[PDB]
Amino acid sequence: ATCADGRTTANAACCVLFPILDDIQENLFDGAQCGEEVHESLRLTFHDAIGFSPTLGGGGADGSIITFDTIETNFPANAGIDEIVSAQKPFVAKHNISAGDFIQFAGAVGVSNCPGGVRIPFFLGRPDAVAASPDHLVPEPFDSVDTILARMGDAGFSAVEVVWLLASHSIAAADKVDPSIPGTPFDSTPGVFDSQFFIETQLKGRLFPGTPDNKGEVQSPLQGEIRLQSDHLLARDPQTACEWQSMVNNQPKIQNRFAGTMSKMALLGQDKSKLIDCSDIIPTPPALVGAAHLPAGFSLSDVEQACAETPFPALTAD
Ligand code: HEM
Ligand SMILES: [Ca+2]
Ligand SMILES: [Ca+2]
Ligand SMILES: [Zn+2]
Ligand SMILES: [Zn+2]
Ligand SMILES: [Zn+2]
Repeated sequence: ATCADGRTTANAACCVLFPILDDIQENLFDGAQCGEEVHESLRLTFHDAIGFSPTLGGGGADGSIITFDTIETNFPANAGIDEIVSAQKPFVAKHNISAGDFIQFAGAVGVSNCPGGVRIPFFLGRPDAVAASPDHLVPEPFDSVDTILARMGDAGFSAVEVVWLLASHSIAAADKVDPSIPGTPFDSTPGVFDSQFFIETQLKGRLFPGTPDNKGEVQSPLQGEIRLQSDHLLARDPQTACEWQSMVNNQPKIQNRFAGTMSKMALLGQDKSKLIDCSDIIPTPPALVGAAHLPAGFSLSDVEQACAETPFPALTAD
C-alpha cells in the first residue's frame, strides 16, 4: 500500500504510524540516535510487559505503566522509569495510538537506531489497559538467579530466553543503582548493540566505579562501567552460563534471538491474531560497528570462564 505521503507499507492500516515514527525519531530520540531515550524506552517495554502473571494478574504489554502511572511509577523497581513515562505521555495523547502500542513501537523504533541492532516485529491494535500491574513483578538486580528465572518463567520465558533478552544490557545504563554515578553503562559500547556486554560481564571485577556498597551492584572491570549482581550471577551460574558465553562474538545469534524474544515480550497479554503486522514501518538498523574484543590491556586470563563444556573464545584485546 501507498500512504498519503508516498511512503509504502504492506498493510494500509499501518500508515497511521508514519507520522508517529517521524515525531519520535526527532523529539524523543534526538534525531534517530541510540542514546538515553532509546535505552529508557527499551527498559519501558520490559517494565510494561513483564507486569503479567497468571497467578497474580496484570495485562502484560498493555500500556498500563502509562495509563496507571500514578500506581506503577511508585513501585520501587520502577525507580527512574518515571522520566521516560512522563516523556512518552504527550506523544500518546497527540497521536491516537493506544499506550500499549506506543510503548512497543517506540522501543522497536529506538532499537533500530543502534548499530548492530534489529527490527523487532511490531503489531498494531492493543486495546487500552484495564488494570494496573501488581507490584513485585519486575526483577531486581539483587534477586537470585532462581528468583529471576522463576519470575521470567511465570511470564512465559525459558532460561535461555532470559539470556537472550539481556542483550538489551548492551545498550543500557544505570541511574539509580549508584546515584553518585548516574548514566554509567553496562558495557563499553552503550550506543552499539553488540556482544561487549556478554564479554565484559565475564571479566574479573576490579573496582567499584562510584561508591562501594550499593545493593544489587558488584565490582566492575572498568572505570565508567557498572555491573549488576544479577548479570554477574547469570553469566556464571550453571543454569545460564553456557548460554551467556554462546552470545560472545555471535552477533547473528544476538540479533535473531533478541528480535524474536522481544516480539514475544511485546505480545504478553495480547493475541497476535487480533493485531495487524506493521513490522515494515520500523527502520532498518545500521550494521554493527566494531567487533568483539577484550578491553585494552586485558587478556584471556581476565575472563572467568564458567562453561565447563566449551572454552571461552580466543578474543584479542584492543
Ligand atoms: C532479567 C532481569 C533484569 C534485571 C535484574 C534488570 C535490572 C536492571 C537495572 C537494575 C537497571 C538499571 C536501572 C537504573 O538504575 O537506572 C536496568 C537497566 C536497563 N534494563 Fe534491565 N534488567 C533485567 C532485564 C531486562 C530486560 C529483559 C530488558 C529488555 C528490554 C531490560 C532492559 C534494560 C535497559 C535497556 C536498561 C537501561 C535503562 C537506561 O539506560 O536508563 N532489562 N536493568
Ligand atoms: Ca503493563
Ligand atoms: Ca554495547
Ligand atoms: Zn536526548
Ligand atoms: Zn533519562
Ligand atoms: Zn544456580
